Amino acid sequence: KKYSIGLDIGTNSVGWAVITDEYKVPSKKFKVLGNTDRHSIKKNLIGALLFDSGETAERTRLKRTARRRYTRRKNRICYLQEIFSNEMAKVDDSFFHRLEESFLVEEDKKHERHPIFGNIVDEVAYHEKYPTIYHLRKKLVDSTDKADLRLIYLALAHMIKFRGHFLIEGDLNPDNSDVDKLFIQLVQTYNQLFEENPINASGVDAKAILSARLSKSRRLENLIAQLPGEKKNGLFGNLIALSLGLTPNFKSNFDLAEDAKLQLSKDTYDDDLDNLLAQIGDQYADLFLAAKNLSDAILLSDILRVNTEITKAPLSASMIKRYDEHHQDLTLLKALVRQQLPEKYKEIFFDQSKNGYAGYIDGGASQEEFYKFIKPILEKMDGTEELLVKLNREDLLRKQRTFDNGSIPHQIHLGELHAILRRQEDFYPFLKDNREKIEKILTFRIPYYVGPLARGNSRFAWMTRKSEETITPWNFEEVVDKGASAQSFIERMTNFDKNLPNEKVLPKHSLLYEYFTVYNELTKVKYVTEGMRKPAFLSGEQKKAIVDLLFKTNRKVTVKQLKEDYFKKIECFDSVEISGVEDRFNASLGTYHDLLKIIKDKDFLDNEENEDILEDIVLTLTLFEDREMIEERLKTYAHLFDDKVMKQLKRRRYTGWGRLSRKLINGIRDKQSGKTILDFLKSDGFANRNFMQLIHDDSLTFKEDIQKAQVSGQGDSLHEHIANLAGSPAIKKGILQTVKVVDELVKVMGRHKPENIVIEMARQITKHVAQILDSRMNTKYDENDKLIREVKVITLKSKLVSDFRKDFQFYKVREINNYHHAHDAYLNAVVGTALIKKYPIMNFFKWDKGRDFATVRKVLSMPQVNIVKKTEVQTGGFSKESIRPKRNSDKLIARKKDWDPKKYGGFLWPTVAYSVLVVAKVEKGKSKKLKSVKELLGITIMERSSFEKNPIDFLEAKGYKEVKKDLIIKLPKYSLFELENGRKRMLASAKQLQKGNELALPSKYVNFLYLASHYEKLKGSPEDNEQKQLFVEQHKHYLDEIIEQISEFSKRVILADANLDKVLSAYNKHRDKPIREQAENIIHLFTLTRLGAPRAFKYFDTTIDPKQYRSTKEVLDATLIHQSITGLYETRIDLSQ
DNA sequence: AAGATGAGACGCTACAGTACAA
RNA sequence: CUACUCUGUUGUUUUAGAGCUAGAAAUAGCAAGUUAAAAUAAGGCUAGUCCGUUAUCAACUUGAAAAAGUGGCACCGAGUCGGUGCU
DNA sequence: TTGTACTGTAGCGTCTCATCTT
Repeated sequence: KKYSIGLDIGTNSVGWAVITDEYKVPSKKFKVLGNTDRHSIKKNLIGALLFDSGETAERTRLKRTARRRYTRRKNRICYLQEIFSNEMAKVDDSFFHRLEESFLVEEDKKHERHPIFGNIVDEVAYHEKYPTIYHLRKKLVDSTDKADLRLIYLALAHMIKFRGHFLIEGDLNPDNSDVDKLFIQLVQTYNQLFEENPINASGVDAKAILSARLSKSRRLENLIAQLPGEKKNGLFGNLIALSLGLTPNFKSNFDLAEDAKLQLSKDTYDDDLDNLLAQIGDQYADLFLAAKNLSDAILLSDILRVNTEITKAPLSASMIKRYDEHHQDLTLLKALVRQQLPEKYKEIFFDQSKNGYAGYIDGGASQEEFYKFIKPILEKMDGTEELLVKLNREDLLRKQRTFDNGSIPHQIHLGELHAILRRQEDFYPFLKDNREKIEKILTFRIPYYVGPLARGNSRFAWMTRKSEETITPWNFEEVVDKGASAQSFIERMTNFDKNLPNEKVLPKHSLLYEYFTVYNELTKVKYVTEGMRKPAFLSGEQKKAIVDLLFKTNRKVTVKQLKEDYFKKIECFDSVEISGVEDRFNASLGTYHDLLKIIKDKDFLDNEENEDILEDIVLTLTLFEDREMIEERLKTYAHLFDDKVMKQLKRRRYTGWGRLSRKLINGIRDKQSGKTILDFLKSDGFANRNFMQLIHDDSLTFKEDIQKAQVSGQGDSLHEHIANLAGSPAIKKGILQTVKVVDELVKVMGRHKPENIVIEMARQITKHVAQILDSRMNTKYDENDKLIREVKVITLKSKLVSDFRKDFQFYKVREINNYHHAHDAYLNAVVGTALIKKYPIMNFFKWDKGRDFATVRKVLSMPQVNIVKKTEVQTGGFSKESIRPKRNSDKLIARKKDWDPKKYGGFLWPTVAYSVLVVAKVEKGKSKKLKSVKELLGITIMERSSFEKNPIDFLEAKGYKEVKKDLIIKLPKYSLFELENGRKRMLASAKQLQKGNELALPSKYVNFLYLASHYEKLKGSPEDNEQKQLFVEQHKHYLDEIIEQISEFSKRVILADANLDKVLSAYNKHRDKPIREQAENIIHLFTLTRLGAPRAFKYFDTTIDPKQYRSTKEVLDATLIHQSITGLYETRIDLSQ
């Protein structure tokens, strides 16, 4: 007999169903492996796999880069100690040794407890002389006297370890670091983008306004007041507030559907900016970048407040002044609270839990929380005018290591490091010998294009070596082949075109790409001028003319400029209405105007044989963000132009990639027409042809050749094909599990294949699913070259299946039980066969109209549907990530080997990888005798490697003895057990279970509950609504029988009898409620019965506190069930042994 | 009438903590 | 529409920064507080300025591993699958 | 000594909704 398969693909589930030609589902007798007596069972061939959503690589990449950063910083410290080592050993033998073991408690610290000097007296003198590191730093910059080599090392190591940012490249100069120059660049960019309505911001004194020691909103209002034409809630006002560090809302400027709630200080700023630019386009990206640069300058001015130039170290002197302010205001607050409000003195300065100063220094209170707490207190006192104004300025009692330090460039630390290396240069000869070496330790940065410095073992690295020497910051210029590593970087980072997988995607700012966008916008353009009767798209001569006069002249072409500067100017048209476009084009020749601004030679850009050159420079500036490699790749065009245009062109950067490849836009050519895509866009293209049209064209040769290219190369083996596919990894998990359930269903059906497999995806991706099945499913060949397609593969829309449900009263209810995925799988199987047998269009359902509707109603009414919860070994972090203080608890996990956690504190809440059933012996508590024992042991992700190497030694280290090795069973999460009377429990961890059963509530109750749920919103005809509503009111005895279904089901498999007493009482108190209201409270009620974790739910008077099943002992003698991915094949292990 | 801030509660759900029971 | 490369700032934990006056302590009065080190998944061997939280994983048999195999069909019922005939 | 019911605690941070200011 022949059979067909239907599927329901989801982000958390795969529905699957087997159908006969007669539209019945088969039910078959299955063999059981394992030691139980129940050798054979009956199952229906319909069910659904359930699993957790697939996680992204994002978190893993963050932790990976953090690990790399930590390793590299520790290596920098190692390099500095290696330089200092010999002379340090001449000065102090155990200095670095005392430094590395500073963490350990004194009882197992081998050296003296005092890190720097080793004696208490010199430590007291040091801490009194320099209460902060910045006092030492300013001394070491501004003193010519000889200093101790230890303090030299502390200053240099503090600079190198915390070295500041590299966003400014080259030397620190006012063109890229002062507030006035980047304010001028911001307003020049703003006037360049908004050519109409510019701002005459050149009259403003930006340094006096933005660098003023004034409250930040009041500073914003000061800058707005100097600019009469624009306001605070204008766009420019919002970028100024954003650059100051407020949280403006660009929704007011771009009329977006959602808040553009940007703020630079938040860690997730960048993502919010990409979501904003995904809406408003990429024209504005560099504008927000300029605002970010201005913010870096502003906040740097708020740190480096010592502009008096008497010192050589501005940062050190600024932090010393900040400490002095903190000390003075600390004394003044102590005095003022002591004399005016004595009742709160101990609350502020001693109670470190309660958000005061003691909470702000000794506790966990942030600066924002401290200002939240202390500001109302300051308003209640005398003399606090000086202090509250500093709080308004955010300048009161400031710490030195704060969030604002992220704007400090590495050139500032480099300058202070250079000052100390110069001041003590003659006193210590090895600083004179190793000045450039230490400076290179600070200044060296691994480029983007080099990647990790692996020796071939890493998955992520690509660089190529000129020598097998170990890489250091000093030999990097000669060990890594920078050219070859750069070439490998280009090879790896180039995305392939989804439409043409052999070809690389063009850069986003490619000139060819910009022409494609402009001509695509303009073939869609159509217009009526006053001299003609009916609209037409612009001709190719017209298209060329508008591009030449307008798009090659202005960065933002708009319909007004069309009408005045082309149609009246050239075509002599009195008036034109251009129906086919927006008021202003989003597409632009932006990069052309950029390069025209840089190199100032329009004829060089119009000269067509230069096109390879400009595409190469645009590709270079898009790929690389390191100035040296940009110089290297631009060497080949130093002869085309030279001096200022080169020096300025080297500074330009671009971001992102286009949608399409060169071979697609202006490569492939129609055999009939002799035109490319770009030719059809640029010419008339018959009457009209958009890019999308050109692609989805039946006449054009493109549609067949692009498919013939798309099936090639991308048709890899299964897993690597899934990795290449487009989508978030949850749907990738779904598709791969889909392929596996198809493989096991064709495994189970006598190795006979189906004839139809039907897909629904809850999109382009579904065609690749069909291709995956097409290439997996057919491998035979006949004599000639043609392929054979022996199974039909069909795609169904969800909307039509939903209409099938609602028309014939096959109403889905998604939350009574998990059978629905299998039920839509059966439904699109039915329609997928029906469609292809009717038409080798839904109206012929309104096929045997008597028998087949009864058959599908019977199939939906069936209570045995194969739910399979995918058992998964858990992966992720070892525990919750916070580090907790010392305690007398055995539960804490140590952070290193030697660090006994009761001394040092550690992590908590570890995550179990899988549980293991162990049969062994254990010492009886009141004796030493070995009692035989059987139990579940939890294996956390940390211990997984040690157990999975050698189980026996791990179990004996856990304390077990005489372990029966063959009896140990790997039990992942959601391992399934069957308890008494058909009760089922799933293993969530070694200490907790979850309920497994589902209430297969009969279809009459499902239809009743659906119609009662939507009782006022059925949306049918009034006859249809009346007929539906009269069903509920004549079966209203159901809202007792539904309660006495859940009562019986709970009394059988949900042992929470105290809760059942509560709700049945709560039901009886509230039986009087209206029909829909009680019906949705029963919809809420099935949470007690539902598969998964026990979870709270709401009823009329009370929320029912769920009974957690917090003990796993009752499964240790049950029938453990191993289930195949379809759940059809099983292995049942009776643990009563 | 629109944006900022402030925080009740939605509670994911498994695993400390404690008292408690044989 | 995934994926990847670089870097910075915080936060957390333990120690160092001698607390001082009373009192047998318990506990009160007074002062003091801004920083530094080290760690930031335990760790691993290929000893790399690398890797370690993504994807993948029912069981059994054979294999170090990638991986191959392992489970009769109708009929009739449907409280999570059961019953009957053939084999 | 030894297996139980109850809080609240994380990685929190939205889902929710109310008032003050412009």
